[PDB]
Amino acid sequence: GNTTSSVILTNYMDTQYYGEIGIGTPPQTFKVVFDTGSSNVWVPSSKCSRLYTACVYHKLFDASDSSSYKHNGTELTLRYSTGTVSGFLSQDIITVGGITVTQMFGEVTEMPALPFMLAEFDGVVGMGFIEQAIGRVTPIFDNIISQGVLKEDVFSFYYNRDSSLGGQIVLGGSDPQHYEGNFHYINLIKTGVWQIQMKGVSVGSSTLLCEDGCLALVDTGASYISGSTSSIEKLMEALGAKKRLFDYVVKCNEGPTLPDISFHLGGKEYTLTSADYVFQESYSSKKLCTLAIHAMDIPPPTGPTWALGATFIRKFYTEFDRRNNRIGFALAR
Ligand SMILES: O=C(C1=C(c2ccc(CCCOc3c(F)ccc(F)c3Cl)cc2)C[C@H]2CNC[C@@H]1N2)N(Cc1cccc(Cl)c1Cl)C1CC1
Ligand SMILES: *[C@@H]1O[C@H](CO)[C@@H](O)[C@H](O)[C@H]1NC(C)=O
Repeated sequence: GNTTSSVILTNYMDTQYYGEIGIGTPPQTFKVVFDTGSSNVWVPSSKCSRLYTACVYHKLFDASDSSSYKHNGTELTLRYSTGTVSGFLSQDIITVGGITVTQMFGEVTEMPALPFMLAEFDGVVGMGFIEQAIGRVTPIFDNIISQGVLKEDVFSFYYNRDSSLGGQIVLGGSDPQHYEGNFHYINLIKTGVWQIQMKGVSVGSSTLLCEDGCLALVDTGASYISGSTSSIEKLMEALGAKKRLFDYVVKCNEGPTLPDISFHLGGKEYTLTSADYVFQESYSSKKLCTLAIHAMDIPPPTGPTWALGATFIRKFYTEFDRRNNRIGFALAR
């Protein structure tokens, strides 16, 4: 086809990048994260109890207000770290940029207060494959591909630093105004997951990690770069960082002196300087500065794996190519 559709993202604090979609007739709008690490569309249901903090603070989809809704009712569940997210399947018309698609999505009726009540967005549009869809529900980008409207069966992410355009997703191509040079591509290890081979992770110009190869999930829905607890332990030792309960930290004054961390993907070292991975909220020796790298043990079959989230994407404009089952990175502007 002939279309590319872009959707403007708002950057909240360098951790949440979301844009709007519309569901139903007339459209009920929702701020959503576009998440290559997941495969389902989810918004909160109007059937969600107001005793869920995550529901009270978010917009709720109301099927009783949409003329185009088609009931399903199939229960679906995501076993999230802090508790179950669950709800039920519904079908409605969803608009993303200029694209309109009839889509099955989960209406969430219960989920943990944490981290969901902290989300500035209402929902999540999974950009991953049917292979990983809960209930094997056809994902949105599959439905869009089927419509034959896109210039190319790709979508791209631009995540800005904070903070001004917060970010941009492009459906059907990329946006040259937001990268420089050309893409370099890496083949997916397999179709079904936006996961590539990584050959190594270096601190400074020496390769401390992943020396015998490892996996890299490219996960637009993740705020941070993540590695297994054991990998991150070693990285943070190499960096001199201290473990807090939920993050790692350095004295703010040594932030700018932290080494380059390099990820070796395809034929390129993708290098983050300390400016890329330290939340430099002060330069004081009296304060602790958080690192935009965290431990996360992603269970099989996806994990164990590294995850390259917003931290990585802010630096490298990313194209996810369904036609060619590959991910392309270019230096973000
Ligand atoms: O933690 C996730 C992740 C995933 C995730 C995807 C869907 C869900 C269920 C739907 C939740 O819908 C939300 C919501 F995300 C936030 C508020 C809501 F009201 C609703 Cl209904 C939960 C987790 C999947 C997986 C790969 N990408 C990443 C991460 N791990 N997410 C939640 C999240 C990420 C970062 C900050 C915050 Cl505050 C949140 Cl809640 C989803 C935004 C991407
Ligand atoms: C809901 O849609 C799914 C297709 O993914 C189908 O399996 C199911 O039968 C439908 N549910 C009902 C009860 O209508």
